Amino acid sequence: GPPGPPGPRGQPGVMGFPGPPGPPGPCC
Amino acid sequence: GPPGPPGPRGQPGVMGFPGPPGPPGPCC
Amino acid sequence: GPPGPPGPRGQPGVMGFPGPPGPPGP
Repeated sequence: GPPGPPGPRGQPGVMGFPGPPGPPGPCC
Repeated sequence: GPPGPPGPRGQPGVMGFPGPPGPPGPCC
Repeated sequence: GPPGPPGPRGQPGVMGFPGPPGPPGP
């Protein structure tokens, strides 16, 4: 017989890294 | 004969994008 | 019959969190 249907979709990827730090604070 | 079994599960997705830059730092 | 083709790649992961606060001010 013919080949079977495509398999199930893969797991979602992992969450991305946090962004880099913000800029220096102001002179309050 | 009948169709074969479905294929293996797909690969995991790519890792998410990094987050954006953080907020300004606090006052001294 | 033979086994089917592999499934589609998973969805992309979610974006990461905003970064930490910056250095303290002067």
